[PDB]
Amino acid sequence: DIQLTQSPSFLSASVGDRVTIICRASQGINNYLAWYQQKPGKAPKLLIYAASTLQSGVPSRFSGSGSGTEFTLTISSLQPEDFATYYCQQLDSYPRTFGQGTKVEIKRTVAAPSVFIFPPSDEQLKSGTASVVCLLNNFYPREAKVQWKVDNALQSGNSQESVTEQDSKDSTYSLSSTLTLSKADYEKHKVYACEVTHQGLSSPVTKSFNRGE
Amino acid sequence: QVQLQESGPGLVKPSETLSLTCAVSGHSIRGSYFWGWIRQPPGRGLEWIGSIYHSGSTYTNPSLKSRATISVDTSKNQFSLKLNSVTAADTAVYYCARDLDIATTRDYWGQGTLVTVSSASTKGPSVFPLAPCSRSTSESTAALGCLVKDYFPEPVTVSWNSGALTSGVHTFPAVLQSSGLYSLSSVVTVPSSSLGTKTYTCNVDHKPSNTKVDKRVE
Amino acid sequence: NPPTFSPALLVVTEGDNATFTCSFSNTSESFVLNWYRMSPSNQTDKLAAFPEDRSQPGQDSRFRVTQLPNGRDFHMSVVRARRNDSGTYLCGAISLAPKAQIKESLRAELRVTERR
Repeated sequence: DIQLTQSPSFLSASVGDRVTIICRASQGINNYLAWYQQKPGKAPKLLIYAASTLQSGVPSRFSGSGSGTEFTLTISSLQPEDFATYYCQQLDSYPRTFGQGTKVEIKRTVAAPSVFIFPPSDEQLKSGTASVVCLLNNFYPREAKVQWKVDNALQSGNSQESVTEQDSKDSTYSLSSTLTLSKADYEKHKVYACEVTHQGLSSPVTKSFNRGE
Repeated sequence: QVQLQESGPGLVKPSETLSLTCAVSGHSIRGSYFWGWIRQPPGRGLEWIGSIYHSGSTYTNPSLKSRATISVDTSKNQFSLKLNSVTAADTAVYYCARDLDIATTRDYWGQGTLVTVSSASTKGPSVFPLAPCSRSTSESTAALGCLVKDYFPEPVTVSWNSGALTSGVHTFPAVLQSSGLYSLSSVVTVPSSSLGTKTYTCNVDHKPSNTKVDKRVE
Repeated sequence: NPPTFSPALLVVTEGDNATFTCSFSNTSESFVLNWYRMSPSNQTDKLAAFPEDRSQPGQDSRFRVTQLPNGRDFHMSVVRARRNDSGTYLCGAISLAPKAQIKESLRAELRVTERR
C-alpha cells in the first residue's frame, strides 16, 4: 500500500508569494499523483494530474513537478482566492490514499475590526434565557480578544465565540461572541459592554447598551 | 458533464448501520471508471472508504473491510455505502466520486453529506432577531442578524431576502453549547441609510426537524 | 506482459482499410486501450481511446477500435487508408486496479501503396 507524507501542515503567505507544497510517497509511483484544492464546505477540486499536467481551465499559477517519490505543488503568485486546504492523491493503486493536507492562509495588512453589540430580543427573554451578541467585522489578523462587562464586572466562562473562514476576496475574518445569562441574571444588571482588543487598535474599542434602553 | 448527489440520514445512533446512496447524472455508471466513497471528519483529512466497478467488483480500505460494503445498481445509475457498527469516529462529511485514474484528465465529486453519529434526539431551532438597541444613521454601515439557537444535529442553512441579499453576509460556524445543542449566528452589514426603507428577512432551514422559519429583523 | 501490436509490417493499397490487432491478457476487467501514430517529432499522437467513454471529443471517425469476442484481441482500423497514413503505429494498454500500469506495444509499420 502507498503512504503519503505531505508538508507543511499550515502556512501563511502574502499575495504574490511563491508557495511550495511537497508530498513524499512511501515507494516509487512514477508520475501517478494528483493535486487537489479544497475550499471549506466544498468537495476537493482537481488542479493537476500525472504529477505535472495542469487540468485545462485551472489557473496557470498552479504547477506540479516530480516523479518517483518526491512531488511538488507550486503556486507561482498566491492570490486571495487561493485560501484552501491542498491535498495530494496517489493514483498508483487501491487502496487510494491522500496526503494529510496543507492549509494555506493569506497574510495581508492589519485591519481593525468594526464592532457591533446586539441585546437579547424581547422574544427570547420570554423563554427565560438572554443571549447578548458582539460582532467583530472584517479584521486581520485572526487573533482578537473579546471581554464582556456587565455593570463593569468582567465576565468569564459564560461566553462562546465563532470565527468565519478567511474571506476569498479581502482575506479578512469576522468573529461572533455570545454571552449567555438567565432572564433573572440579565434583569439584575443595566450596562452590557463588549470590549475588543486587536493588533489594529491602539486601545480597546467598547460597544455597550443599557437594558431597558 | 457529470453530477453526483449523496443521500441518506444525517443522524445515526452508535452501533447501527450508516446507509448512503449516490445518484449519478449526465452519464451512465456502466463504463470504464471506478466509483468511490471518501469521507472527511470535521477539520480532518480525506479517507478513501471504497470503490466499485459497474460489474460490482470492489476495493475497500483495509481499516474498514470488517464494516464497509460498496454496492452498485446500474438499473438506477446509483452506487451505495453501508458502514456497520458506527461510532463517533464515523462522524464525517461523506462524498461520492468518479475516481480519478492515470487514463483520464478529470474526476467528479458530490457536494458531500454530513453524517453525525450520536444518541441525542433531533431538535429544531428558535430564530431570534439581532438588531441594535437604537437605530442610527450616525455612521454609513449598520449590522443586522439572526441567532439560530438550540438545534441538533448540523446543519442549518441561512439566506437573506430569499438569496437576493448576499453582499456583506457572514454566517458563522455553529458552536456546540454545554447543553449539547448547536447555536449559529448570521449577520449582514447594510447602509444604515437603508434601515428605514428596505426590509431584511433571514430564511432559516433545519431539514432534520423539518423547520423552515422566515424572521423579519427590524 | 506489454500488449502485442500486429502485423509488424502491414502493406495495403490506398482506399482499403488498414487493420492492426492490439492483444493483451493477464490484466483486470478494468482496462483502457490507446492507439498512437508516431509523429515527425517522434511524439505519440493519440488516434483513438477504448472504450468509447475514454475518447477525446474530437476523435476522428476514420480510427475504429473494435473489441473482438475473446475480449483480449482488438482491431484498430484506418478506414479508407491514404498514402500519407504510411508510418509507425503502436497501442498502449492501461490496467486501473488493483495496481495502475501503462505498457506500450513494440511499434509496427504501415505502408499504403499507389492503386494501379
